[PDB]
Amino acid sequence: GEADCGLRPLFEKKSLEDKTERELLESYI
Amino acid sequence: GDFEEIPEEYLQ
Amino acid sequence: IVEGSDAEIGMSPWQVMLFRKSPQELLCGASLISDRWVLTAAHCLLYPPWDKNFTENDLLVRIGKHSRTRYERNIEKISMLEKIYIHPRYNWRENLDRDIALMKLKKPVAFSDYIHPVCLPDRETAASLLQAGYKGRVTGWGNLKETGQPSVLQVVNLPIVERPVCKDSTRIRITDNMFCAGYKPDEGKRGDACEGDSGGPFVMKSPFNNRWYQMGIVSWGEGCDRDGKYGFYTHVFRLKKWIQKVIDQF
Ligand SMILES: N=C(N)c1ccc(CNC(=O)[C@@H]2CCCN2C(=O)[C@H](N)CC2CCCCC2)cc1
Ligand code: NA
Ligand code: NA
Repeated sequence: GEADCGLRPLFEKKSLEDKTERELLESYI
Repeated sequence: GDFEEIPEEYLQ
Repeated sequence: IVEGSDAEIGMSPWQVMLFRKSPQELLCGASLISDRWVLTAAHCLLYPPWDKNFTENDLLVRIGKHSRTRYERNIEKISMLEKIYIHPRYNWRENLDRDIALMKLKKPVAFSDYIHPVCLPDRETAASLLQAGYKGRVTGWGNLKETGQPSVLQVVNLPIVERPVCKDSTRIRITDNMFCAGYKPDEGKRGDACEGDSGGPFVMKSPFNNRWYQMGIVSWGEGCDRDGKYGFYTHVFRLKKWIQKVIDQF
């Protein structure tokens, strides 16, 4: 399902953050 | 096992 | 995965386990890229130095899993393979260059809270995010140490490493179809993929559109989590024209 790819039902789709994704974001400097 | 057997339908 | 942690439920819903039918055992990781296509490492399917050359009927894929060894009734889905496609220039003879393969499922898999595809990068997302120091995430059910196996899927976040450092860490010839990731000795933190994690995804969450993209495939390393060594990953974007040709044709 390309259109909906990469958006996890239990996380992005419900605007919930997993416990370590912020570590990735903080590295994108 | 180490693996739990999967249903036989998937091995037919 | 060495020095990782247990995944959250639904954290990596594109995770796939490549499973041998007989004897029943884990063979590799893999990833779901649509309802009918799975991406993995070529060496999961073909490695003549180890007498490995699987056919479609040898294998199953298990999608939606969390536990390594359990049959996750009402959650995981088990699919048979229609066809394997290995990159025609996959170099098993020397250095695992172009370590990539696709598997087409016999029937489409139903998506669920636990089963969902990852995106493949466009050129600009790849150029923006494939930079030294930027972190991706690797997942798998492989070994917890070089020299044992997890109850549930493991996850570790690791920084991409500068290409000269990757090259200078090994005697293997590194190509543009590879990148390496891991912490340096002086950085303190640790972690790596390991045997059994082969074929699984290295993903990055785009800060532009908040989607997960698969930038790498777990390919090779020399031991696991050694100081001064790094994990090597197939560079998915560099091989995407091949991916698209296969999916368009077949
Ligand atoms: N620490 C890692 N991040 C890691 C380690 C192993 C894996 C699983 N992958 C393998 O077993 C592959 C398959 C074939 C051998 N191999 C290795 O990795 C050889 N050890 C080196 C080859 C030896 C052949 C020349 C290239 C270099 C995946 C990730
Ligand atoms: Na070198
Ligand atoms: Na290391």
